[PDB]
Amino acid sequence: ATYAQALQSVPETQVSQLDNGLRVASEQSSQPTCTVGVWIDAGSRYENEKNNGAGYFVEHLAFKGTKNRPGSALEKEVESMGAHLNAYSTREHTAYYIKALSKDLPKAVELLADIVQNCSLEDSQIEKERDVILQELQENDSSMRDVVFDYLHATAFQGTPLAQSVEGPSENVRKLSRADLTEYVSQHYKAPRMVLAAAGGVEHRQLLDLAQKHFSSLSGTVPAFTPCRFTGSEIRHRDDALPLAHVAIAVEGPGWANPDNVPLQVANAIIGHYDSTYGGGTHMSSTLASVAATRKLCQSFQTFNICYAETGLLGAHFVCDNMSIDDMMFFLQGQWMRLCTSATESEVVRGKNILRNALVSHLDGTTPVCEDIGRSLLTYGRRIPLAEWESRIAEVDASVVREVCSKYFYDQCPAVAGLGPIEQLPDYNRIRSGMFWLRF
Amino acid sequence: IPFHPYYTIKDILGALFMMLILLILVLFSPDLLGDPDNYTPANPLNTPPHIKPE
Repeated sequence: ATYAQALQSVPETQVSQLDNGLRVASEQSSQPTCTVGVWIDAGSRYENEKNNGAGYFVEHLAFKGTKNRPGSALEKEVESMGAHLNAYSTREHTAYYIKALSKDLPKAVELLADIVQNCSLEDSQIEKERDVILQELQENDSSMRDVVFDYLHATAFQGTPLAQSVEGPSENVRKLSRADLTEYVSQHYKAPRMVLAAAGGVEHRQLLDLAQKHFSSLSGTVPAFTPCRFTGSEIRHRDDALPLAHVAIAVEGPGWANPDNVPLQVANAIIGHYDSTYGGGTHMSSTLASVAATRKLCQSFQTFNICYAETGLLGAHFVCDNMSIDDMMFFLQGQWMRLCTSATESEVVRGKNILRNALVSHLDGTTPVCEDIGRSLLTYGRRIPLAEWESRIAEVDASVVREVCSKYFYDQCPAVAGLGPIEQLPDYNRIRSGMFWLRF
Repeated sequence: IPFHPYYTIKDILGALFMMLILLILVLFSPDLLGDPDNYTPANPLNTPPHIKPE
């Protein structure tokens, strides 16, 4: 039991492929509980200006009713056997997964096969779901973090489908005829862009049998996204009545490919995260976190590595009062250039340990394992074993971190998104000038 | 807007234009505005034709 032995003791995720193109994957270890989910390659990145929000509407109507199971009866079958049904639709992925018992796996697939292929799309359900979506859009408007992230996506991927929000504009939600939903399901829920992931106590042979028996009727054997562009800009929503000032600044990072993710994820791990309710505070290793805790300069800050296929957003999002935005910008940018110019070996080792803990802690529990299987099959084209992750972490050193940070951070036009009392946010010229160090 | 990122280089351009005019005056028409009568020793025995300031 020396980590490496444990890493090679993790059961592998066998992958099979039906004729239709559905990629079936399973990982049985011990558990009597399982998480089985269909991952679609659909999302807001694929919808055009008129179809924006169609994926959200389809996800909303997926569980309400099907063809074989009329309406609420579906929920009954989920509740009667104790299964928990859930769905999430990010910008480039969609997923419907149920957590059930190992015994209920033959049924677990069937309900899923009902949801993805033959939904109901009942007109009255659409009519009520329209109001539901409008109110949910209001709730998300109240969500200041989500609003800031959507603003960042809008101002970074300007003029591209990536800038489109997942929920879509409120004007679109009104029209959204049933024909549009049917067309979107037809040309975005095809078999090749499906991964049937199943974690927990599922046998891959049994999964293959059920998938073949329940998914063969799907389309067997074209807009396939386009490389988006980065437009370094900023959107400032000066709303002084808001209590805090949410700010997010990001740069063009790597994609799902481009192994530079591994070093950069280390560098972000060096910056770390911290909010008001934390532990050591001033004693934290991160210089930014220590300074913020010492001077009470923040109520929160986080480092994000949002990475899509062709590109992605790599940066930091912080929540602070109106009188600390400028100092925060200075300290965050200074930490970025400190990593770019002189990373040091000890900091890189700390980041490597933190990132090692991240993957293993995340890959705990049936649902996160199934989600990782689906996301890895869709994005990377394979489920990357934890041993390969360990090797990639090991290959990262101070020089590699310095080089990759200089490639992605040093002298780059950033995309900024502020919201709240953000009048003290430094002007974009000042922010960009902070992205190059005269001393170096 | 903050003063440093913008109103430094604008003032730099203004000062450069002012230098353009000033060295034009110095290097091409040095004694343009100045009266030629200054280039004469101050003799208190002779009133100049016209006594005028700058």
